[PDB]
Amino acid sequence: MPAYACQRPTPLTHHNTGLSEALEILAEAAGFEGSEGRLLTFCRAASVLKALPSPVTTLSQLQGLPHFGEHSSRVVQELLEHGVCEEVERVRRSERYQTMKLFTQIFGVGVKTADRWYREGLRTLDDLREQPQKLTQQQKAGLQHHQDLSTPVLRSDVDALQQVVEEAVGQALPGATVTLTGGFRRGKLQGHDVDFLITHPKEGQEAGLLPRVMCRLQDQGLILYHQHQDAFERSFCIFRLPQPGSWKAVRVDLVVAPVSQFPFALLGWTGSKLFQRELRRFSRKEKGLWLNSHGLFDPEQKTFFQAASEEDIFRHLGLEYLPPEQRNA
DNA sequence: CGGCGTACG
DNA sequence: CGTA
DNA sequence: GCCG
Ligand SMILES: Nc1ccn([C@H]2C[C@H](O)[C@@H](COP(=O)(O)NP(=O)(O)OP(=O)(O)O)O2)c(=O)n1
Ligand SMILES: [Cl-]
Ligand SMILES: [Mg+2]
Ligand SMILES: [Mg+2]
Ligand code: NA
Repeated sequence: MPAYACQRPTPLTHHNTGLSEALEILAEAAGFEGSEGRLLTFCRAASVLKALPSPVTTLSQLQGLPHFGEHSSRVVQELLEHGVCEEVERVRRSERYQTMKLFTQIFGVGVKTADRWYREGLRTLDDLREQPQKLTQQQKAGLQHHQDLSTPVLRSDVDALQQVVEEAVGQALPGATVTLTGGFRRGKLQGHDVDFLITHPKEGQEAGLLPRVMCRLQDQGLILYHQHQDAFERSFCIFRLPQPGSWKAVRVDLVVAPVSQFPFALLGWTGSKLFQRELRRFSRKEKGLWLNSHGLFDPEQKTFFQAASEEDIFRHLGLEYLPPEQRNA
């Protein structure tokens, strides 16, 4: 078992679901306290179990696995012995965990904001609604739409949504393309949002595209919220999605990249989040190369690596290729 | 012990 | 600060 | 919390 998540296949469904879920509770709780290192270790340990070929049934099967030390091993031991880990259950039922989870789930609210509200004594969404002077426009939209946004987006919703985006993109710039990325490209059947990557085959033609796309979607009445409703290349919006007799709000992310950068953007936006952090960590720490969603930089030669495909990027990093379905770290 | 991803709005 |  |  290699130490970095980008060195091993991780399928969407696996053989240690309950164990990984428990470790991810502790990871999440660590993040709510600002303990990024502990969050990373618990996420990495959970991800190791996702990559195993069979269920862990005995503690000895953790020997030699990376990211399993005294703490994560004890969590697994208690789940194996008793079906429950007391530390995990104590986190689950704690007022702090429950409220931080509720607040950080709101679009426009991060850990720092949720923590400040928590320290001020706030506990429920209705607490926030009662004092709306203290909310940003983004947070007001996130709170108004929170119920719909807490409902999973279904893969069966995505194709109709992509067709609507494609129509607007084609008017904004004929020949521009829309690619489904994010969790759905990794095979997920549900998501918290839909992520779309937009480019154009002629380098430079994508300059200035996203404002034109957003204006056209807004003109069609489809945008319930966006930040520009001034150059930009990423948009985090709330979209009107049809439903029988009605509609529901859904989160949609749009990102534009020049075609020279498209493999890097596709890799980055396909995730998972942990896979990408691990890939960038591997690149820098093991290969001395700096990776982001725009490119891959050699800081000694002061040169960027041209990539025509995701396959190119894995090759330039000395990693076996993983299709998106195996990036579910 | 230091390090823990790296961007854009 | 928020967001991917 | 764990790795190197
Ligand atoms: N902090 C982050 C957030 C996202 N990302 C990348 C990898 C993610 O898969 C991709 C899309 O982000 P996302 O929409 O928040 N999550 P994802 O689509 O994987 O699953 P959902 O939660 O949307 O169902 O952006 C990242 O690299 N760092
Ligand atoms: Cl980036
Ligand atoms: Mg997504
Ligand atoms: Mg997204
Ligand atoms: Na949030």
